[PDB]
Amino acid sequence: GFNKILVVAVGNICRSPTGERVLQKLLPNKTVASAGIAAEKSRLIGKPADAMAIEVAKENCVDVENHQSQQLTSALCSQYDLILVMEKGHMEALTQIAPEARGKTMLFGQWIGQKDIPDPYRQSKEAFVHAYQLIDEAAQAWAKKL
Repeated sequence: GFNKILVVAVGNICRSPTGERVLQKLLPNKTVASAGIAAEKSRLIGKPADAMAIEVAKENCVDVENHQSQQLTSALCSQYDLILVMEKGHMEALTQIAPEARGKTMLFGQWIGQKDIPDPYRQSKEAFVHAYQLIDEAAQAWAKKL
C-alpha cells in the first residue's frame, strides 16, 4: 500500500508544497511530504512556500505555512512509498538521482489527462490560481485511489 507520499517538482516552493498540503488534507490517513529536484542548486533549501502560493491555498482553506523547501535525494526517496511529480520530464531527472525509485514514481496529474502542471514561479496570481486548480483537481482524483 501507498502510505507515505512524496510530491516532487523543481524548487519545492510553489507546486510541490501546494500539492503536498492539498493531498494531505484529502488523505489524513497518509503522510505527505514534498521535495525539489533542483532546490539546492536554486539556493532555495529552507525557504518557505512562495507567498502567492500560500495565499491562493489559504483562500481554499489549505494551509501551506511552515513549509521548508528540501532537496530530492536517493535517501529521501527510500522513505516514501509513492512519488508524484508535477511534470512528466521530472521522472527522468528524478531517476538520475534515484534510479531505484522509477517503479514508484507517477504523475501528479495522471487522472486529469496525464497533464503536466506548469510552474507559476515569478508570474502573476493568475498563474498561481491556474496551478492550484490543476493541483486540486488532480489531488481529488488521487485521493479516491490511495
